[PDB]
Amino acid sequence: PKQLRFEGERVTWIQASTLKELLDLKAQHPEAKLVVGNTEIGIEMKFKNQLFPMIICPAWIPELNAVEHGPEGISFGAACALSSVEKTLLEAVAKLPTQKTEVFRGVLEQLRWFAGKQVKSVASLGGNIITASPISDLNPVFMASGTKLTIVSRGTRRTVPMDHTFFPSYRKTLLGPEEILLSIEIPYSREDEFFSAFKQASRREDDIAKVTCGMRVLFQPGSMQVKELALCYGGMADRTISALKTTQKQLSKFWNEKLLQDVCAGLAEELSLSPDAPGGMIEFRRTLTLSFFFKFYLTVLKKLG
Amino acid sequence: TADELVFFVNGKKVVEKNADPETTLLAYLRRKLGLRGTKLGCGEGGCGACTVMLSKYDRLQDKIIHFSANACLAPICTLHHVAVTTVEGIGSTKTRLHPVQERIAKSHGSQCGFCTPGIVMSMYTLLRNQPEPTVEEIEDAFQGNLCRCTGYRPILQGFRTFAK
Amino acid sequence: TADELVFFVNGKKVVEKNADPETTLLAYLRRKLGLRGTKLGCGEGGCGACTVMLSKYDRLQDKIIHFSANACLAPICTLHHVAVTTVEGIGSTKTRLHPVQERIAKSHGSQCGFCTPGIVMSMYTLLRNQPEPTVEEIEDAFQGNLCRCTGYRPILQGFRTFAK
Amino acid sequence: DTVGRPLPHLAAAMQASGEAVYCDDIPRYENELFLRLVTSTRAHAKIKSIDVSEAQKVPGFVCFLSADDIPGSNETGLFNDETVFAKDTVTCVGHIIGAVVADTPEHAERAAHVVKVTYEDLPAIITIEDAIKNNSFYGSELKIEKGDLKKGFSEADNVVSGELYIGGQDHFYLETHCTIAIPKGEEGEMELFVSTQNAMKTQSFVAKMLGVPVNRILVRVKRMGGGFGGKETRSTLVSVAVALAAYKTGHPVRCMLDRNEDMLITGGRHPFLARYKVGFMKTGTIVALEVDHYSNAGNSRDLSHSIMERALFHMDNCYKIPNIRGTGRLCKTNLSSNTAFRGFGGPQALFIAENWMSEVAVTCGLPAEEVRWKNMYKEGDLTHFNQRLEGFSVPRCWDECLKSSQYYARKSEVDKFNKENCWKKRGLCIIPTKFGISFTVPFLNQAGALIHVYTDGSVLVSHGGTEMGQGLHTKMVQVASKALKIPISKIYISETSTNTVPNSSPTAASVSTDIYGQAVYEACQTILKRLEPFKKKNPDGSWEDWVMAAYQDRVSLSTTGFYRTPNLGYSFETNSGNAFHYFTYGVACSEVEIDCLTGDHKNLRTDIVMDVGSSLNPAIDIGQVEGAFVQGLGLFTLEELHYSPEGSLHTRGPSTYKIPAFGSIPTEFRVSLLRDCPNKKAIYASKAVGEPPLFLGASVFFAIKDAIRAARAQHTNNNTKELFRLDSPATPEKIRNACVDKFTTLCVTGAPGNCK
Amino acid sequence: TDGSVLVSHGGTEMGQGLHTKMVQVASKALKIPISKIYISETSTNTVPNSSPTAASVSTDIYGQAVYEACQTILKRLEPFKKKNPDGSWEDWVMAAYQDRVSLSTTGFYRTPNLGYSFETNSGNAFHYFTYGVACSEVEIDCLTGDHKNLR
Amino acid sequence: DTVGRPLPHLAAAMQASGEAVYCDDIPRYENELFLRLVTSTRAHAKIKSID
Ligand SMILES: Cc1cc2nc3c(=O)[nH]c(=O)nc-3n(C[C@H](O)[C@H](O)[C@H](O)COP(=O)(O)OP(=O)(O)OC[C@H]3O[C@@H](n4cnc5c(N)ncnc54)[C@H](O)[C@@H]3O)c2cc1C
Ligand SMILES: Nc1nc2c(c(=O)[nH]1)N[C@H]1C(S)=C(S)[C@@H](COP(=O)(O)O)O[C@H]1N2
Ligand code: HPA
Ligand code: MOS
Ligand code: MOS
Ligand code: FES
Ligand code: FES
Ligand code: FES
Ligand code: FES
Repeated sequence: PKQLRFEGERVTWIQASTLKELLDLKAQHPEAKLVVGNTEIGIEMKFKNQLFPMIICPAWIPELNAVEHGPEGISFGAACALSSVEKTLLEAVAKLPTQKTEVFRGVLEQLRWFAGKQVKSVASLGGNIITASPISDLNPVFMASGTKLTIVSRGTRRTVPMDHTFFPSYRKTLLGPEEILLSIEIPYSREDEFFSAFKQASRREDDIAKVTCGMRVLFQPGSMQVKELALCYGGMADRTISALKTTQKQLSKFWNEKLLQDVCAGLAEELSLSPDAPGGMIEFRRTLTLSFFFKFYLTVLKKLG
Repeated sequence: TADELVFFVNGKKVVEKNADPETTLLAYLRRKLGLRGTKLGCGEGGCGACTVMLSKYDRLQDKIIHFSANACLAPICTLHHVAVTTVEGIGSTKTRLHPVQERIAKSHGSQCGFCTPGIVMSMYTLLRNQPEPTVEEIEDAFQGNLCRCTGYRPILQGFRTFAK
Repeated sequence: TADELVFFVNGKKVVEKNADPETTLLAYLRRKLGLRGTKLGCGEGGCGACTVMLSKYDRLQDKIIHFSANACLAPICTLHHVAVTTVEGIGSTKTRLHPVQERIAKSHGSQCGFCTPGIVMSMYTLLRNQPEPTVEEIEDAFQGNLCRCTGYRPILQGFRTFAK
Repeated sequence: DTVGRPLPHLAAAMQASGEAVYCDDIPRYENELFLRLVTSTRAHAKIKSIDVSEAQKVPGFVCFLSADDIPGSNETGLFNDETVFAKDTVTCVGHIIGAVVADTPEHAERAAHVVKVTYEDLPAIITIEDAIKNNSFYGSELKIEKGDLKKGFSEADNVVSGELYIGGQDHFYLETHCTIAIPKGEEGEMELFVSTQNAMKTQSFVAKMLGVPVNRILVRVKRMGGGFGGKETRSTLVSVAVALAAYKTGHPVRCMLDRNEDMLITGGRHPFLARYKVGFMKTGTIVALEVDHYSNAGNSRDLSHSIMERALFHMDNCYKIPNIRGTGRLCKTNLSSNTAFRGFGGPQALFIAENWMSEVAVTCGLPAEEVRWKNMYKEGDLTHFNQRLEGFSVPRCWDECLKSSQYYARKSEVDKFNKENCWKKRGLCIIPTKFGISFTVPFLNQAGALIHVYTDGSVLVSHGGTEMGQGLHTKMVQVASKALKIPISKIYISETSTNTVPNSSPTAASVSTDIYGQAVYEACQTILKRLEPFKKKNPDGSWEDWVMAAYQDRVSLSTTGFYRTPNLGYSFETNSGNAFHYFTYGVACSEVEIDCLTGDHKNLRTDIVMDVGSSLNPAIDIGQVEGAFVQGLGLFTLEELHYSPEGSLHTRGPSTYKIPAFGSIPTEFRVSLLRDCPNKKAIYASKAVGEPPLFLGASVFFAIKDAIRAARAQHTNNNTKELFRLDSPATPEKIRNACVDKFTTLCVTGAPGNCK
Repeated sequence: TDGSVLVSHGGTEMGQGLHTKMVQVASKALKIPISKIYISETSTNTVPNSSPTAASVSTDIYGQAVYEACQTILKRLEPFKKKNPDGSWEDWVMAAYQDRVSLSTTGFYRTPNLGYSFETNSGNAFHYFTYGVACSEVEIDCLTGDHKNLR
Repeated sequence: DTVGRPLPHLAAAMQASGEAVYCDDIPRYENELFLRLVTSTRAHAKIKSID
């Protein structure tokens, strides 16, 4: 297995054989475009008429394809196909106790009516994350669960939990121009921790205005008192967002009707859309943000009781 | 100063000395190799008209693996040492149809026929991974394939014969 | 490091980077350039169906000279810096016919039509050297052109109109 | 004799093997070029400039074609109100301005993207409401009136008035528009291979643009990967452009549209707005109806007038209404011109009818089936356009569907489900349909065939009809085989071509089997008459023996056949004359479950009973019923086109436009063909099946509306007879918004609100 | 429907001017200019079971076939002619089309009374005979064997 | 009525301009192949082998 070079009329493609080659190439050409499944880049070139004169393909690199079971969760190389993620998670769910698989189960829910087998066999985990579509069904789950991202360049290596800061603006991530996403660790669920994910069953615009969410709550040991709460939404803005103002107010509150009211009041306010908001469906989307939390609220109650 | 790209199509070696990174597998199959059974229905991954089976020896797992993919989105530059199987790779009216092809035709699951190669390849890929699937696995095999003519009922009834 | 062959066909520059010495002008015109007015009738110089006009600057007598030749026997490698004129270079039904083309057509000098381009080129070449030829010069121009259909009489009669 | 047998579509095996050739599968000539359309990005604007400087730097660029390049005429379209290439003004976002020609389709694509157009915007009209407010219509009002509306409304116990909108639809044929044009270089001759339902108009329009006689132009159609009406006229947008490129370059040229181009440029089903008023008795019996229809026709006439005519013919559905007035207007707007789509105005008019009928039942507080049944026509009744209903089979279909679907039992189960569930609800509905069979334009009801018998006894059939997946060729072979009394293995149909059957009507209106079947039958009778003396001489001989005897006796073994539908010609000025040859009937019952919290729903079970006379081929016919129904399911519940305020289409591919998927169809999906109902009016007692079943997809819409009603009774008010407007399609947005509760109102936040 | 006419017949063009003759025949029979008529090619899917183009009779037999088909067209157009007597060919064709009258027809000819028998020496072998006379003069060179055709 | 008139052969002008298409003048498909017959050099013989 060696590095290969292909030269087109407009584009040069390098097939990287090792991680070291990849980080060197990325340092030599920071503007070089990574391609794994091409399920986003292909669309960008065809329909958004972007041109990337320099492309690197890291799909051959071990790491980036590795699946690792650790103390805190399951780690996937960033080039892992969504089908491989789905398979690994389905096995984990079948094998492990329900209370450790809340986050996995949420990932699997988002993968249920997602594309087709054709797309899922080539679309990478890392590509979905870095594409950073406002309507990504996975980013809200990763954000709400604090999934860990390992990010590397020639010299640098850092692990960050995914949070609100990771998506600064439209289609942008908190990566350096020379950085690549190496791996993603999806956490095991802890005791007194519950997770849900939901998505709108309609899409009408290319990458806006489709509601999708990740929702997590952690209780104080053996109670219904909130220790942590995270509600993250796609399709409500130009990026994946967290309802931080609203959830922060619920800390040390109890899981009851009053919390349901306060969260709903908070969400209606924090996530409010202008009449002219891109994508329209203004009433519908607001209603979904609330109805999804309601579903989560009742699910958490069934899981508590 | 470019490397040769080497892949296989229906068991036959293809050596592409001047691979353009921009070339899709669908374009290559139809306009360089002249294998027009694989169709363009959308060019954006939604319709499955361009569905092929890819196979490779996976060095991480050792295993030979087989999976379906959209030829409209696959760059040929990702396919070095990969084997492609198209609809003409599995059977024909001039040799013998594959049971997948026979079943869909005889169950009235082909009207205009434009989606049929794509559906055939999705079903074939499933059977190559799981020689005896469940009814459930069969319906789930086609989330990536669209048919405007049939209303789907006859395709599923035909393929249900492979289950259990 | 093989040299470029450069010639002109109907006023248009042809640059052949990979000229094969075995290639005839007739094969080049028909099968590379797609100019099918010039015909293969024998491939041995006897029928004139492949007649074209060649023009070159003659370093000796100074002038531009024009002469007829069998494209079936002309190696393209002999044609560096030579201008080729074919039947399509002198007129067409889409624009305007040359007098030579108009006269052979209206005089009933064309039956099956297969020898007609070669005969047109023979007459055209004669007029490019001698715009007012004699009856005697006219018949002489056609020693290398065969026609199986017309019995020749109407062709001579139509072209006699150019004489005196 | 295979007539009545479920023979597989003749090309099915070849289609499954990828051996069946569609237009773009035809091999390319060594010198073949590719064309890409350049299209407007503004709804309404003057074209100030077209800059091709950067396009010329694309490798393999050949030329840019505009209106100035046309040798004949730049005036085109069914009513000569369109341009081949826009000259001074553009009148919609995908309005064709020019085309790029290049050596590869990738190069054409690249070059077309880099063509710069400069515009000066003009005031645009996009919505039906916009057009109404601006008086922007094609032609005048169409109207059918019967009885006395004042009087009917006087006698009525109740009156309900309202407004309804039904969104359009994209054809989404899997094979997009495609043409190859081959210039011969002699005498203006051109041969074209085209994905079209209308070879005649393709031929005419090409000839007109080139300024050459129609006899110079040969159009050939082997098969289409779907048409659904979208290739009845709009295919000429591509055909004419490719022909011009072939003319200009002298090379073969081809173009196949990308999905996003096709959806933008070629038009769809007409959106309709209706304003209606119905008067009825406390019994549910209808006494008066007034409906004003408006269609969004887009930026040319095309088939919009005939579509509206068909809509007016179907505003009764299956119901006798003694006092009725329907009108229709065509809105002229800055949107791609809308066209034929399976059903042709019928589904829109039938949807409007079922909507007010649903409101009658709710207002009267009576079961929907009872109100529908009470108002149904009887055998021998006259429609609102004074045509007699002979062989009215809806009552039989209704009763068979009620029985086989176990409607009354399942109705009790739906009620039990709704009692026990708070945030999910079920709905169930049964709907009838009738669909008039014949072109609304009387002169199009004509068909030709040409049959040759070769000296080995093998038979080649050609007819005016085109194969688009409906199994027309299969049916014609079955007919020919029965007529001639020889096996189907002796008969072949190769393609449709303008040099074998001239002046063919478009393959449309669901009547191709009927009219081409009759034309083939007649040609077959001629052949049989010619062979009879030879059969008489040699009665124990074979077909082959008789054919060879005829040949050696210099008897011609080639004949034309022709059929013209009798007794047609409705007059809008007398409200008399037959509009249709006969009617196809059907009934569908559907059950759904809605998620009141998300607006998502599940199709649980559908039962369909269709009157298709004595089916020529039950397998093809059942396939047509199932396919049409699913397209109707798409129309009423899934498929939604969305435009920017500036009139630019947002939904241009499968990612943003959702047609029914494998997972969309009812879990239990049952289709029955009615038994023992031969049709005396068509070939071998059969009836048209292509278009009639599509409207039955509305059973799902009205089942959803039932479930919503139950949701509103749960969480919104206490008013059982409340009418709420539900427009089509019933997308999750519409369903969710209709389920008014503590979330939609924000009562869940502590605010006061309009729920219980 | 533009009034242009496409003629197909079983005969092939090899230089003998058969298509030209057929166009002249069709134009005369239809009473329309030759510019309205076209013959594109000979094909087995337009006219089946054709005899080879041979025996010098193609003009006679295809001419008769074309004539018969033209007569059928004229009969069909006749009512529309009578309705619009000061109209044009093109008007009459469009009226016929709109009245759902077929504008397509076959034509067929079979030479009568042919059937010679070698076992009876009777029955017509030929339809008729073509005749001619030629007078030629030559000059020969007795020393070389060359000759000149003088007249 | 041109019957009896010396109308030139309809294709004559296209034949003089080389626009008339004969069989080999038809453009080749991209994948078109070419055939050449292999023919006996003997008047009457048994074929022993073909190499
Ligand atoms: C038909 C279809 C349906 C889809 N449906 C959904 C859906 O329902 N929900 C949803 O959320 N998504 C959906 N997607 C999007 C899909 O999940 C993404 O397109 C896919 O995961 C991208 O991965 P890829 O390997 O193909 O990326 P590529 O197109 O190869 O690249 C994607 C981007 O990520 C960058 N990149 C890739 N790898 C790395 C790396 N490891 N480090 C740094 N940058 C990297 C690339 O430079 C590029 O910018 C759909 C796509 C298709 C075609
Ligand atoms: N598979 C398939 N079925 C189809 C269509 C199609 O394009 N593909 N078109 C529909 C339309 S719009 C019509 S009008 C009828 C036309 O065919 P028929 O007249 O032969 O029924 O087929 C219908 N069924
Ligand atoms: O009734 C019609 N008239 C014209 N075209 C049509 N296509 C479908 N139906 C019709
Ligand atoms: O009449 Mo079908 O082509 S809409
Ligand atoms: O009869 Mo002429 O073809 S020998
Ligand atoms: S062509 Fe539609 S998915 Fe590839
Ligand atoms: S058979 Fe026509 S799209 Fe499936
Ligand atoms: S082809 Fe006969 S002289 Fe050239
Ligand atoms: S016209 Fe036929 S060879 Fe001269």
